[PDB]
Amino acid sequence: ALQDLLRTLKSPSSPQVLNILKSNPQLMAAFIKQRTAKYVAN
Repeated sequence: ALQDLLRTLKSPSSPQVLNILKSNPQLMAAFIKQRTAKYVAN
């Protein structure tokens, strides 16, 4: 989840990975949930 996010997200925004995460369905749901333990995705 930690590494895969970098390779998958790569540059899904380029703001001056969290970009998709802020959504919560795809990335935040699947990867953050299996790499930080205390993952928070309310």
